[PDB]
Amino acid sequence: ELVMVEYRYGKAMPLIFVGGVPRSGTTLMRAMLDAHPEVRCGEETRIIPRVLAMRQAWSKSGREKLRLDEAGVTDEVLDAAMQAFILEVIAKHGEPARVLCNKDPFTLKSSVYLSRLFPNSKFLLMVRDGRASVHSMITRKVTIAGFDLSSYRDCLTKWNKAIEVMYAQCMEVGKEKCLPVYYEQLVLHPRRSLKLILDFLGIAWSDAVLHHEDLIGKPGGVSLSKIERSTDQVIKPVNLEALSKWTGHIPGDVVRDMAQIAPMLAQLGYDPYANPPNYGNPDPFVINNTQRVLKGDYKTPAN
Amino acid sequence: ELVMVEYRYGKAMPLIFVGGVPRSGTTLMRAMLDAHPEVRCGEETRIIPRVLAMRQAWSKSGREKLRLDEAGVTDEVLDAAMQAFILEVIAKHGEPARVLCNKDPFTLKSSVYLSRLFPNSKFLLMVRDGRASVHSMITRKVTIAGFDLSSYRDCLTKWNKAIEVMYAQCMEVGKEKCLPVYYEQLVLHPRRSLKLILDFLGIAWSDAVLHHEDLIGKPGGVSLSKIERSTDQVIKPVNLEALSKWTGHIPGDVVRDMAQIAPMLAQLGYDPYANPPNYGNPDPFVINNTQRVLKGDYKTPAN
Ligand SMILES: Nc1ncnc2c1ncn2[C@@H]1O[C@H](COP(=O)(O)O)[C@@H](OP(=O)(O)O)[C@H]1O
Ligand SMILES: Nc1ncnc2c1ncn2[C@@H]1O[C@H](COP(=O)(O)O)[C@@H](OP(=O)(O)O)[C@H]1O
Ligand SMILES: [Mn+2]
Ligand SMILES: [Mn+2]
Ligand SMILES: [Mn+2]
Ligand SMILES: [Mn+2]
Ligand SMILES: [Mn+2]
Ligand SMILES: [Mn+2]
Repeated sequence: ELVMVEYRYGKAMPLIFVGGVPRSGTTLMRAMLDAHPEVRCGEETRIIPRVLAMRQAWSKSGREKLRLDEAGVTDEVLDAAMQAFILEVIAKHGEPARVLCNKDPFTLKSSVYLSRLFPNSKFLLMVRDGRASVHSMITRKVTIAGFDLSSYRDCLTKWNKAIEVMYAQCMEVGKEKCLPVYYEQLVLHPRRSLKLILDFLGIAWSDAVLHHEDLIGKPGGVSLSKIERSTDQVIKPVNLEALSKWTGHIPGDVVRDMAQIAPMLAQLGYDPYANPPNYGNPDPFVINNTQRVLKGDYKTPAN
Repeated sequence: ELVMVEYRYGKAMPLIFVGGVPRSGTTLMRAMLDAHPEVRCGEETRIIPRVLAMRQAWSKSGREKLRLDEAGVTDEVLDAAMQAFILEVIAKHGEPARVLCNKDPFTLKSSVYLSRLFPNSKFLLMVRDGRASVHSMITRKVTIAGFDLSSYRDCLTKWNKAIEVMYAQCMEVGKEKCLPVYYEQLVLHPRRSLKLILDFLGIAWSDAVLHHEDLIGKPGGVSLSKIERSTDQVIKPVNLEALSKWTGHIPGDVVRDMAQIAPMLAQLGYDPYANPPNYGNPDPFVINNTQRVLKGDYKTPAN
């Protein structure tokens, strides 16, 4: 059980994995967890999904898997090495905390596997209206492998397949180990959302999760990468600006076919025929954050 | 310090890394070490060089290294994760032993890095006449990334660059941590060679290293992959059949330019103008092995 200064980490520890399709509020979610005094998530590691994908490709190739098994590099060996690699990155790339956490969006395509490597780990799958996520990719020019930012239809098709896989993984892991978290409900009702989430995680309530913007860059708080694309959004308090700014910007033929391009919308409970849906009524807390954000209380940082 | 059954392993343990350009006697070398009662090398892991190459490419890209540093995934973090990953594979893919060892040929392109990750590790760089190694690749159709098996000139050019890099790494690591082992001298004088090698390693002499063919497939002995391309050679005792069977098979224009294609030949002490060199006089031990091999005492295994 390797140490950090005095916190011990190991494959049996309670870990939190946060993920989902990029542009779904995954940075906001992990920032609110980072605010909790018992948790550290930190920035996207980038390398954890890369080594997962490679290791999965080794076993999917019949030829490579035979060579590896003949060499004694069995699944048992691959699994022990993946555990060791992932724990070191999670443990070392940020401050120590009692509960460690990782947010790399596409790790949730592998939640079944991760839940076997880490038997007391839990998963938060961020779910956001595919139309809002795709509009974010395209307008912010966020580069994602496989997503052609010149085509709403292609991005929505890829969004649909991505969340289809991650949602199935979530369902296979089961209600005790993976919780779908709806972005729109997180923004409309942050206190109610975090209360359910922390209860699902087995972690005591702390108000700090509702104050993540007080804790940017502070010891025990929210560490941000200046390069990550959500940084200038997450430094503000929870607000409504991004709930449905996609309405009106989707080509008419894609609106027409929305239910066929993205059947996962209705699977997940979204109204694929509304432009936009009424997602709910915001807490006064969030209404007040929103008007302050829109009127200019929060300045763009110089960096 | 993770355990195995009772042997403890960790980043400070004495490890042996064996490598060199493929087709240079690296399997024979590691088989003779596997014969020693204190050492286990085992089969090529395949994945250790793959993850090294990826991790090196992360830091060589200015853009990726900035993103990683901004995420807290520094060299210190990358290095701890590489140590953890590599130790698990080395430790788990074969039987436990007091001294662990790994043979993946191209790991010796990274011996400086490996010697920093593993401060009591040592390196055996196998050196074989580039003409014999390239002739082996081509005639046995051994697939190596970058080596065009239709061109002796291209393979010799790639051989030359490969051994140039590994030899420089060996020299930078220094005489106390890396030993060039000449294939031809290993075959001509196996006892004298292994006595020097084991002294360089700080390991007591054991006759077992001269009996590796008695120990194929046995507990505490030499484990082989049925798929690896040297398996049907290494099951025989040390012999002379492969010393210079390349003579006469190299195109005349390549013989003409040998010193310019492969200046590393003369750097390493080989005669690039002789077809072939007289590499030395064999021990009677090896002369007797050779005639038994050539007359058919050792049958091709049914598998
Ligand atoms: N404080 C905050 N309140 C509400 N949404 C926020 C937020 N900080 C970030 N988000 C939203 O999180 C989305 C990014 O999710 P991710 O981190 O998974 O890429 C961005 O949506 P938009 O690009 O549409 O504005 C951003 O607006
Ligand atoms: N018992 C043995 N005696 C001598 N050479 C041996 C040997 N077992 C294997 N080798 C040689 O080791 C070379 C392979 O090196 P590597 O394991 O690094 O790919 C092969 O050369 P050839 O293909 O020319 O016959 C093989 O002959
Ligand atoms: Mn915290
Ligand atoms: Mn506050
Ligand atoms: Mn940072
Ligand atoms: Mn042994
Ligand atoms: Mn014997
Ligand atoms: Mn085997």
